[PDB]
Amino acid sequence: HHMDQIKIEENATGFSYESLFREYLNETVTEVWIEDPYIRHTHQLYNFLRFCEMLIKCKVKTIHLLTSLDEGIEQVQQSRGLQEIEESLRSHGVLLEVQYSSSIHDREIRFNNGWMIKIGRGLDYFKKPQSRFSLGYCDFDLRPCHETTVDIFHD
Amino acid sequence: HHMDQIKIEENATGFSYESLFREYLNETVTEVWIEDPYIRHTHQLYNFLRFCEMLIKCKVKTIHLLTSLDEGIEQVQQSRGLQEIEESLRSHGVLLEVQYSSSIHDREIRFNNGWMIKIGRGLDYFKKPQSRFSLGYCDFDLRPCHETTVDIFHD
Ligand SMILES: [Cl-]
Ligand SMILES: [Cl-]
Ligand SMILES: [Cl-]
Ligand SMILES: [Cl-]
Ligand SMILES: [Cl-]
Repeated sequence: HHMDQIKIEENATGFSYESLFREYLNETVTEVWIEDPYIRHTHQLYNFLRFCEMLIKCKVKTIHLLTSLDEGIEQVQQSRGLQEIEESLRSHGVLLEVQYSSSIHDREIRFNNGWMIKIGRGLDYFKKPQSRFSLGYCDFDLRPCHETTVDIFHD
Repeated sequence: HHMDQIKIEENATGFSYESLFREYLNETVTEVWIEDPYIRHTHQLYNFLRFCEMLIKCKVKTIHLLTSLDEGIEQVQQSRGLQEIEESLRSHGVLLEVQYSSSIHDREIRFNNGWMIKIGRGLDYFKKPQSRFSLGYCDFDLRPCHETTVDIFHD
């Protein structure tokens, strides 16, 4: 069932993952699935980390990530980054399962309460900060966004 | 008036600035003063930025920072970073006033509503993250702390 459509306008703020996922996430959620072909660059690896921080801060014990393995220069940090996130989650009693596919195109987030969130840009919807010390560098509610569509579904 | 003493134990979590300053910061606060000799290094400048993000997200219009200039070459990066924070604040309609003193030793945060918060380590009370991609790297509520005392005062 298609439940809602949220339009994130160009340069819009108030879209941290905490703000965006709020309505669909509650204490009953114990398992999460994320399909995103673009978790390779530093900022994309940190976006996934912040998504995991939100889920554990909330009773998630299992996170599944389906992504594409980087073929080039990003491969080393992508591997080191994803293994570090998995080890940090393990230390929190959380299982992270990473699967790779070069044939993935869909961007989909699924919670075991039945909610599904499809973002056009996946988790990678923020613009680069104006500077190294600009407001919104750390608090993503103050970070301007790229124009994107968020589609909400329920099982 | 000395109001309360909060002991931050070694390796304690749940101490982001948002969590720590919650009880003393409300819609009525329009002006903030911070005295901290250690707003020099990249991590200390980011600490100050996250403190400003919290105040701006509340109707704070004026922020005063009294700090110490680093004695060495690090002063170039501290001065540049502080100017970047001031320009980002300016763009948000917020005035940041930075003053430097080689004779300041006290750590004191003052809100216009009468509340005063003195942290032993100032804003710089977090431990280094376990790894580059560990939970708590971005969300400070998951970041382990150094042992410190927080003293609360009211005018
Ligand atoms: Cl976020
Ligand atoms: Cl970023
Ligand atoms: Cl913080
Ligand atoms: Cl009060
Ligand atoms: Cl840090």
